[PDB]
Amino acid sequence: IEQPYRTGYHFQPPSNWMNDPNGPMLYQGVYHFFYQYNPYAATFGDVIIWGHAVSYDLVNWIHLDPAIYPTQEADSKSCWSGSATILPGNIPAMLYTGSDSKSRQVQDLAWPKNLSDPFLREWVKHPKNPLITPPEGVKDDCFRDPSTAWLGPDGVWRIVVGGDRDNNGMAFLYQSTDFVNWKRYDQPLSSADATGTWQCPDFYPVPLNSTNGLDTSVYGGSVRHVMKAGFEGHDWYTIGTYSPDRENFLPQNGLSLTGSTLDLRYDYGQFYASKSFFDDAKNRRVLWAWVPETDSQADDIEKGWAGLQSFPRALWIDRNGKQLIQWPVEEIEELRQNQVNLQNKNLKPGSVLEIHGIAASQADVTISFKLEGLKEAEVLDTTLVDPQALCNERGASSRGALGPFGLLAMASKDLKEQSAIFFRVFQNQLGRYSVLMCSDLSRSTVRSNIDTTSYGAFVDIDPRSEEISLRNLIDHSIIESFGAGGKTCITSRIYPKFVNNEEAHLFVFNNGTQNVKISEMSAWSMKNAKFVVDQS
Ligand SMILES: *[C@@H]1O[C@H](CO)[C@@H](O[C@@H]2O[C@H](CO)[C@@H](O[C@@H]3O[C@H](CO)[C@@H](O)[C@H](O[C@@H]4O[C@H](CO)[C@@H](O)[C@H](O)[C@@H]4O)[C@@H]3O)[C@H](O)[C@H]2NC(C)=O)[C@H](O)[C@H]1NC(C)=O
Ligand SMILES: OC[C@H]1O[C@@](CO)(OC[C@@]2(O[C@H]3O[C@H](CO)[C@@H](O)[C@H](O)[C@H]3O)O[C@H](CO)[C@@H](O)[C@@H]2O)[C@@H](O)[C@@H]1O
Ligand SMILES: *[C@@H]1O[C@H](CO)[C@@H](O[C@H]2O[C@H](CO)[C@@H](O)[C@H](O)[C@H]2NC(C)=O)[C@H](O)[C@H]1NC(C)=O
Repeated sequence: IEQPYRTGYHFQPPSNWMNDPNGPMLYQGVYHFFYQYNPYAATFGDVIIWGHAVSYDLVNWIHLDPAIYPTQEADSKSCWSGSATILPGNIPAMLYTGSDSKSRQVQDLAWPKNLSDPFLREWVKHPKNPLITPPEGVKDDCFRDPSTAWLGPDGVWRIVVGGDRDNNGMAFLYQSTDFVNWKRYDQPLSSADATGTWQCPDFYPVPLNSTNGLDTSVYGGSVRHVMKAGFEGHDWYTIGTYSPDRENFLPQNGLSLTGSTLDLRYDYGQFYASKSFFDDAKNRRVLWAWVPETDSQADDIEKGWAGLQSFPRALWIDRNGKQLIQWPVEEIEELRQNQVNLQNKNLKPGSVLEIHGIAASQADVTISFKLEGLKEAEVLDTTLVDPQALCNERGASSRGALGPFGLLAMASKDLKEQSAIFFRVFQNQLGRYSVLMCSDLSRSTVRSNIDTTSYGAFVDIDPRSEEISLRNLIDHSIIESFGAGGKTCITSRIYPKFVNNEEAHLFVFNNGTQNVKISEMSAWSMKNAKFVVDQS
């Protein structure tokens, strides 16, 4: 079993290092994907260029040669993350952070040189680069990742650039009318104290009471804005109201981002540098995210590659407008082969049921539980509790009233190694229920020097009138868990040892003391994605 950790349907370069997804966009019918890439190793390098790939369905990709790589003094040292904006006149403009001769972080411009090439292979840079340089009180290593631009109703472009002032992270706002001459706006679009540099900021609108996407330049009352930023190792976000005129963003929760258990995240596991883009062809917003390796660097060099991209997911605001919902883009269903189905099956306490006839290491699993005896739910007020802490304290082996009940993905025939994605149900002294979702990567592998931290998050649903549901995209070294239709997502990287010889298995289990009935569960074996390489 050669290369037992490569994904079968997730995006990743033929080899080497890949990180931050770059300038995602849908242009002239072709889905363009770009990514931070090191052409020389399975490790970050001094020379990072923009990898390129195209697709007609976000599932099968054609690898192309790099698009943006050092060719100016404005980016002589490296080409880092950025975003693609399609200006009126239908011309994709790429704004990105370059590392110039004097190792400063500057904002550069670039656009397709051959606009009649469906794959937009060759890219040309503006002579005036860098179009923006670190403002007054900003360090030269704390100003990067320009976002996709949005055109104000006053016909003026706007973009946010990550950074910070006195370690206080922020989204610096800039304006322009020609997309070349940018003027910095006195205050940032959003801030947070002592969070360190803000990375890959993303700012976009979301239609209320709708599951569709909106182009970046939509404003209204039936629209809310999302200020996303990456800091302290995760991607945080906050839904609020944006006034392009007054030029201020007011978070709904009335709270500035913290990076505390009070703020929201897209995913709660391995998920970084996330960036969305609008798919006008299907009127939806697609979210791309880098999923870092969790094994050793030695391991990376060994297997010859590092970095994966979460499967593209659709994004929209929840019906209650308090949080965002994500779901794998529908095209993924095209990879489904045969199906195994379970219905009205009861998981008695201490059980472990094996799903048969599935490509256990490359599958799409959906399960929905019907709870029995909520009354017996353990009493725990989760007001200030940290779910990741809790999932790490109580793994799959920690039996409870209701829970742990869920799945055992990428597991050994003998369960020596297993990744448990499960739920727990609690109740406070007031009889109110809380649902916890876990990814117990603790026993995921017996190998050493592998990060086996477990991830966790509470799921916002009333188990007293909703079946707790879970969907897992299992693809060798990555498992993406979607709890309750997209309200709680957890991406995990697992490197079990058995994969090197024996095959993987899939189990449903209940290690609680209460019964849980599988109202229904459906699993499909996922066929490989097509990745043709057109380079040289
Ligand atoms: C869209 O993008 C570009 C236009 O803006 C264009 O890219 C160029 O394509 C040409 C042809 O493929 C490249 O020319 C090369 O020239 C070297 C010179 O040594 C050769 O390796 C080879 O040309 C050969 O050499 C002789 C003279 O050309 C001749 O004896 C041979 O028969 C042969 O022509 C290459 O073709 C050029 O470097 C490219 N520049 C870049 C990097 O942009 C795209 O083709 C164009 N594609 C479309 C229409 O979408
Ligand atoms: O690839 C560039 C892209 O990645 C981001 C994070 O999403 O950070 C870039 C950054 O850190 C990287 O490089 C260091 C080694 O210099 C490595 O340890 C780290 O894990 C990497 O993420 O690179 C510059 C320095 O060159 C730092 O300011 C930054 O932390 C993102 O900001 C950027 O667009
Ligand atoms: C279900 O819960 C039991 C209770 O502990 C688990 O039992 C295991 O506990 C340890 C694993 O963390 C090991 O000592 C053994 O695997 C086993 N030992 C005990 C206490 O009986 C059990 O593994 C759990 N089921 C699974 C595999 O998730």
